[PDB]
Amino acid sequence: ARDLICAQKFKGLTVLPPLLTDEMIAQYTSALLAGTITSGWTFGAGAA
Amino acid sequence: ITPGTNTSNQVAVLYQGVNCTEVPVAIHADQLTPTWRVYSTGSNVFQTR
Ligand SMILES: *[C@@H]1O[C@H](CO)[C@@H](O)[C@H](O)[C@H]1NC(C)=O
Ligand SMILES: *[C@@H]1O[C@H](CO)[C@@H](O)[C@H](O)[C@H]1NC(C)=O
Repeated sequence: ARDLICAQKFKGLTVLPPLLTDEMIAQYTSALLAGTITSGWTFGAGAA
Repeated sequence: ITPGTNTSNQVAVLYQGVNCTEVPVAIHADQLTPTWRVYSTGSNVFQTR
């Protein structure tokens, strides 16, 4: 077995994890959604 | 992870995609570059994703 990604890990073929985690991307999306819902488009041109 | 030669000569080393437990720095097996070795407990070893 040994999966497929582990097999590719050998022979010097690795994967670099993303700098921004999925949780941080979700937090960005939630902040954008909250800004759009509460402040409309005002927060995109200054303070909310 | 050097913060710049001008600022300081202290550096940090990031080993990519390896668990710290089975491959630490203090092992006498000399995992390549025998003279190039970080101190065993210079700073706490942090395991990141
Ligand atoms: C480091 O950079 C600062 C910023 O320009 C500079 O003033 C300083 O002289 C530099 N350090 C050395 C040792 O030259
Ligand atoms: C590293 O190995 C130790 C002992 O086998 C284990 O407890 C730990 O979960 C491992 N860490 C990772 C990130 O795989």
